[PDB]
Amino acid sequence: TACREKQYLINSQCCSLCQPGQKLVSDCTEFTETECLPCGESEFLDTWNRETHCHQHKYCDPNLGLRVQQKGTSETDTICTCEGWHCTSEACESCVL
Amino acid sequence: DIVMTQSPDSLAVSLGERATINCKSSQSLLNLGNQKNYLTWFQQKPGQPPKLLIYWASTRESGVPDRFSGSGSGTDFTLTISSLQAEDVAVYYCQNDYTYPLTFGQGTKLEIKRTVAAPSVFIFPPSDEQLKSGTASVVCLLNNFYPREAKVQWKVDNALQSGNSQESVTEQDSKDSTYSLSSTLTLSKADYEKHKVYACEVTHQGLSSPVTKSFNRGE
Amino acid sequence: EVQLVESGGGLVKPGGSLRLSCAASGFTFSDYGMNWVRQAPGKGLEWVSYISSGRSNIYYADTVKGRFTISRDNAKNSLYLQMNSLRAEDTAVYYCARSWGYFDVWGQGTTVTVSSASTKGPSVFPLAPSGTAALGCLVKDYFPEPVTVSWNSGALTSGVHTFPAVLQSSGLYSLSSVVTVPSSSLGTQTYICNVNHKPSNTKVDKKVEPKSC
Repeated sequence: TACREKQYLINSQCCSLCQPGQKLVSDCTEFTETECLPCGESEFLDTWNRETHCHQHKYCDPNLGLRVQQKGTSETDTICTCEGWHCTSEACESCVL
Repeated sequence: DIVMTQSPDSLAVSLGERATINCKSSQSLLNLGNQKNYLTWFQQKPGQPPKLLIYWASTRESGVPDRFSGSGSGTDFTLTISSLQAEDVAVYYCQNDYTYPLTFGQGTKLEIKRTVAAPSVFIFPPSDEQLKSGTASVVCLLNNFYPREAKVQWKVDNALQSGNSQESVTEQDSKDSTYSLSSTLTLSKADYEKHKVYACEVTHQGLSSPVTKSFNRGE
Repeated sequence: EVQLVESGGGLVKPGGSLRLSCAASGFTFSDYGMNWVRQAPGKGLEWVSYISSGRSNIYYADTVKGRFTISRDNAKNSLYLQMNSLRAEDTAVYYCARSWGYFDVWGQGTTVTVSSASTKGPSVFPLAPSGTAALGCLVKDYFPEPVTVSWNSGALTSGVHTFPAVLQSSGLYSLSSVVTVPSSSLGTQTYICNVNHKPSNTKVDKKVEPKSC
């Protein structure tokens, strides 16, 4: 047998992946189902996954001239911009006048 | 900063009927990632903090009854309270949960429309203790009435007073929807001992005719 | 149950400073994001600042940038707001509100009044009565708000009306609480109104009873 969509293989067992916003705390078995847990308030995981640790949210230092363009959710990281100010690097880790 | 603008500012709806409060935001509140619209509805009954009703524009918080319903998308949303209930009287706030700074709508005061109910009038002379300090407060109480429109008129020895009184009205009751009002006439001990008959005349839709309650100073 | 309990409000002179506290119980404090939100008397809600649950990231509203500072002590299950150089546009009720993507649990609030003036404890006077009898309390001439009135230490609550305070010409505040009770119980049952006005440390129990002739 081969695995269906949104599944992963572990010791010839097709387990369900974890939905976004949730990390893995237990692989499935022939008879139980994969055990996921929600990310933390400041944590996120954006894909169907079998990660064991969520990712931390981008922080937007106002010292570095940053405003929060979209707040962090559990399945999306924060999105940040500059505000008046104009961004230096293309990835936009910091801004300037 | 996002700006949440609500409409109507004020709304009166009868029991059983459907209330509709609208909210528009300057940005969109759609998170393209999880496809959720980050609008949140709160109810604020008086003396209490706001109470979360609905988040993600449509998902109801646990314990909120089904008659509370969130709808909308993008920049225009709606909170629809159907089968309106006596305890639904509050101020409702929409709220930008999309980014920082988190910004609320300005408010929508919902009133409950109810059948006519006449006030129950009481008159209160000043305490001897208050006189020993030189001032005299005379309180008229209009207890449990609806609608809110009521005329109170103070009279000393049939002389119609003006300027020397203050009105106060409680919020609409969560169980019976009535209001209550107090009017306080304030005089000096000097001016207060110059007269005998103190009266207030209440005029309200629920009464058959204007009601007076009075007392004679000293008795 | 889940609880947030604010403390540390009161009367404060302009440009002076004040530190608010919020004591959390009933939940994993360390897990939630904690927020401060205020509401000026008569006005709507203003989100003031936020502090994350992870690496304790902090965001502020511009109107308090540079003056307020938010912090938490997870060991103590406490949230704090250090408010510095208070202008009088800061007068409001400050709310403690936990968040996990929405403010789902709020505290009852504490009041902060940024005022030129001093505290003045209220004076309490009976409203004695003559089926149903009405009696009450006149809580006159105090500053600032709020006074809280109870009856029979919390036992009498049915049909109690405590009216919103009115602003007196004299600059001070005054209000009244009333209650309607069976007339047959006027001679038998004792009615006491209990008035607390915290900023002046004023606790008063006036025993409203019918006057004799």
